[PDB]
Amino acid sequence: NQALLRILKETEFKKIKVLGSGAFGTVYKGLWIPEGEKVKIPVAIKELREATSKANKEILDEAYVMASVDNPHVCRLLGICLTSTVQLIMQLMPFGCLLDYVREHKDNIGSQYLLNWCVQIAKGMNYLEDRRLVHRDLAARNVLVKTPQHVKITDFGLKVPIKWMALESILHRIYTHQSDVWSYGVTVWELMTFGSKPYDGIPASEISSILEKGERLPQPPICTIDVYMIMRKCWMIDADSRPKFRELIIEFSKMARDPQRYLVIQGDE
Ligand SMILES: *CCC(=O)Nc1cc(-c2c[nH]c3ncnc(Nc4ccc(OCc5ccccn5)c(Cl)c4)c23)ccc1OCCO
Repeated sequence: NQALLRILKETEFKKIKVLGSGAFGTVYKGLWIPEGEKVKIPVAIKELREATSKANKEILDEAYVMASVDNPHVCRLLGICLTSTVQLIMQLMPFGCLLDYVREHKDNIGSQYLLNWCVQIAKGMNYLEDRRLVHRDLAARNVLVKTPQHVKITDFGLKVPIKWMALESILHRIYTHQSDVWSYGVTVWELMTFGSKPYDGIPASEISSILEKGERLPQPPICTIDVYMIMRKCWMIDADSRPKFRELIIEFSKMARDPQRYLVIQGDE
């Protein structure tokens, strides 16, 4: 369904400010100004670093998939511009990434917000699973905040993220929906610690020995045992014993209906 992806001319979008950068390239805030319309749409523009050598046709095939996602908790690719570089255009998410949001707001985040984010992320991942798409890089840095209670997963379809990876991904490069569930458990841990770094100060090459010994990320103080047990189930060595995203939607939706029962936040009780 080609109509879902706009092939953008260079005149149709303008990079105005920098949103962030790294080894991957640079993201800009700017405007999409479609020719023959009368509107200026706020967008993010991710310009990937120029590659020395896939051909346009293969890139467009993947971009068509990214433009085909239709779920309120998964970012959709709106347009692409292929030149010497690949530029990806999508709606601007004004509050930025969820990791930095929770760090910035760590004294002002309630239990219902936290649990709602867990529901929304599980819904987006369950959608990707229904589409037979494996994310491979779920993390709080790859959830974007459209408004404080509407978040969306980004950076699927595109430094190995060892500290978010299932053991079978580290050891055998196996990536499945169930290794995404492992990353989901780490992502929830990031939210419940208000953005702490997992395994802080531990070299990436030491993580597999931690997991092999049965050690895991610690129980966040605000988490009751019921919430931590979900997170621990996501880190089982047996991938098929981990929760499914459809079960995680159900369990976190139940907790979000009684948030004070399940998280004990600063000032509660
Ligand atoms: C947690 C740190 C961080 O990520 N900081 C950055 C935030 C943003 C950013 C801020 N507002 C945004 N709105 C919209 N998009 C982005 N970023 C963004 C991420 C991915 C992609 O393309 C990939 C993709 C598109 C569609 C579907 C699936 N994948 C785009 Cl186009 C835009 C926003 C930007 C950069 C940040 O820093 C990066 C380095 O830390």
